[PDB]
Amino acid sequence: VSTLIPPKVVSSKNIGSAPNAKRIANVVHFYKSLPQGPAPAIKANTRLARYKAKYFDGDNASGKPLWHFALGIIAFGYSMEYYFH
Amino acid sequence: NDESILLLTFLGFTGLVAKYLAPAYKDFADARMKKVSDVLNASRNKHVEAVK
Repeated sequence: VSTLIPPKVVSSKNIGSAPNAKRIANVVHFYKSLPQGPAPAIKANTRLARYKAKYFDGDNASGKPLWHFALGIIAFGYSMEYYFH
Repeated sequence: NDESILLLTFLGFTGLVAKYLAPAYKDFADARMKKVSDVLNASRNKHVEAVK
């Protein structure tokens, strides 16, 4: 009876579609995300900070700390098993 | 004495504990962070083309 007009009705149509739900999701997931590894806090300073940078960081993550623990028992020979039970 | 020899022997054993002849858990871990890192490349990009 006349010229129908569904070419321009997306101003209220862009709310119910599924991609819009993902659209409003990931845009919030993007703006505050740190750009290039910023704010990594690589300078750890808490009590034994030196340990935090050699083995406690996790780059090595090997049996050295338990080796250090074992050597501590060895150095305590005349303190726990000798001169005492 | 005898006690000192035993500690030296286990240090050699601990030295052998160091090798494990290219330990599997080293490579078992090596397979992990690459697997962990790679999926984050795919997963984050998966929604990157969602807006694209």
